[PDB]
Amino acid sequence: RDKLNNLVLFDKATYDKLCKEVPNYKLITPAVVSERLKIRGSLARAALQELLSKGLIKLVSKHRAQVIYTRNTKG
Amino acid sequence: VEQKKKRTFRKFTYRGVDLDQLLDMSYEQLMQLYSARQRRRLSRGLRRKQHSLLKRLRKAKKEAPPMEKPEVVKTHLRDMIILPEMVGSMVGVYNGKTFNQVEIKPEMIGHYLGEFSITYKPVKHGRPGIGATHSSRFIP
Amino acid sequence: PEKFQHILRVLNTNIDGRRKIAFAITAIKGVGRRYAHVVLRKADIDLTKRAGELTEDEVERVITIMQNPRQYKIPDWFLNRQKDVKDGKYSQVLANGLDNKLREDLERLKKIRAHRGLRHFWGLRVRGQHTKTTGRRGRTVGVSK
RNA sequence: ACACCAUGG
RNA sequence: AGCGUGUGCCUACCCUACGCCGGCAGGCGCGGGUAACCCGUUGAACCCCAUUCGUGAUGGGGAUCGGGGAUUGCAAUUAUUCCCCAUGAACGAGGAAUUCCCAGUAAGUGCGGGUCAUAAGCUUGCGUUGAUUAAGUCCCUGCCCUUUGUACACACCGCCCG
RNA sequence: AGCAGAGUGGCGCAGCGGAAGCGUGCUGGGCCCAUAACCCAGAGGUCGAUGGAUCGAAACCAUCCUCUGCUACCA
Ligand SMILES: [Mg+2]
Ligand SMILES: [Mg+2]
Ligand SMILES: [Mg+2]
Ligand SMILES: [Mg+2]
Ligand SMILES: [Mg+2]
Ligand SMILES: [Mg+2]
Ligand SMILES: [Mg+2]
Ligand SMILES: [Mg+2]
Ligand SMILES: [Mg+2]
Ligand SMILES: [Mg+2]
Ligand SMILES: [Mg+2]
Ligand SMILES: [Mg+2]
Ligand SMILES: [Mg+2]
Ligand SMILES: [Mg+2]
Repeated sequence: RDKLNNLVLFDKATYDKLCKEVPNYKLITPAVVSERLKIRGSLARAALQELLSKGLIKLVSKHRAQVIYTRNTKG
Repeated sequence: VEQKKKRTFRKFTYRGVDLDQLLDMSYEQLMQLYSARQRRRLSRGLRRKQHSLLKRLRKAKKEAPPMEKPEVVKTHLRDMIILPEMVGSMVGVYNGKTFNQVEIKPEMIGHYLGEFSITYKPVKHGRPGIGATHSSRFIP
Repeated sequence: PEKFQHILRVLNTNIDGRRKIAFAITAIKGVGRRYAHVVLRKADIDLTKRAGELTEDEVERVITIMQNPRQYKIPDWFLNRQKDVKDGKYSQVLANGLDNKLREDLERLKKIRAHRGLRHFWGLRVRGQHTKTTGRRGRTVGVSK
């Protein structure tokens, strides 16, 4: 056991990294954003939904268990 | 009462009333203060010939000379609802072989008689015997 | 988003600011989680903001509800202490009122040496459990002499 | 193409 | 869904619909059933779909303990059972060893019978979602048949030498 | 009194600065129809005491104490 540090709401650096991580990924799930950033996970969900409301990402499958996104359906 | 507050001029009661007003209450007005079990035991509570305990407990708090105590009514009735009238008395409760005396305090209210006279000696252990461990068994 | 102070020291205990407010205030004794949801509901507070997102005036609105529940219309069957044995009141003992009320209750029991008082004294099991093969704290004994 | 295997109210 | 049980011959109790009251356990009222006729089209759990939590002994886990409210009974204290608020322990896949199992089987999951005034962490049955691995061998623990050796026959847990 | 060696788990001991274990014993369990042998868990520590160096020691340095072997054997 260790201390997996995580934030519940963003700091400006992390908010920049979110609005710039979109193209970098071809797999956008709450888990991967919660691990590559220091995000609680209930925060990664809200942030991903916020981005999706901006058309910045494309939802490829949502389930009660697991959610996924994609890059831009481009390129 | 034997302390600064418990049913005193300074504030402590039973359920919000004084022992003096409790002796001025009837079983019906009184059972609304008792907890659920004693309420059921009085609601259902014809108390058929448990009344000998109540009588003999009086008629013995009366013959008591002033500034003294009554001697010992002694009984097998271990499940008797302690009522505000039984207070101050001197009772011997059957253990299973002895009668153990119990002076009644006001704080004993609503508890049971048998709850003050335990049926066994508390254990303290000897040394383990020849069968105590799975290793211990062997004699030539 | 919302980068102001989070941790708050509600009466005598450190309520962490991160957890959801419902599961945040449960760090108070005497206040489980089923009671907390009722307190927050009667306080009109949103139930999707952490402890860090409440200003200094809502928290008093919540405290005064936790302390005086009977009057904010939280029924008399939620309160953990009922017809209190010494004076007939109904209330939630909160933080050290819980410790003292347990202490006073055990003293009350031992004083007239009820069968439960002696069990609390001797340090045994107070309800009706068998004790032959349970609890079992002490050290092993050997048959050797 | 062979390690160690004693004893019995 | 499937197997079932249901007014009791002394004995003295049965399964419950539907209305109303109460947060809950429960209470009152008024019908059906001696049963493919009524409970009952037995609206079972896991599963299925959607929301909150986020690797933290945490909302995992639910021991121990305080206070209160009902039902059974002649009687509930050493708390019968049941409900509510509160308290929130060990436990982060378990050493040497060792148990059961081959297809609707192992396991997960709930439901009836028995005991039963009240009442399963038991047992006896029932369905429900439903795998991985084998089609073998005599190695281990044992079993059956033949040949062979014995100083054993209370029979190798035997007998016996200094 | 002197020299040399040692002082660590009940007992024998290992431990060339990044710091507590080994053999045996004790308590308990495993294996077997039993018992010994054999297998595993647990408890048990002022690392002789006192100061100092070192970023840090049981270990290095200084003083003292306690055991063992050998000579000295000393009004
Ligand atoms: Mg043998
Ligand atoms: Mg011998
Ligand atoms: Mg011999
Ligand atoms: Mg019983
Ligand atoms: Mg069953
Ligand atoms: Mg029954
Ligand atoms: Mg049953
Ligand atoms: Mg049985
Ligand atoms: Mg054969
Ligand atoms: Mg022959
Ligand atoms: Mg022969
Ligand atoms: Mg012979
Ligand atoms: Mg013989
Ligand atoms: Mg032999």
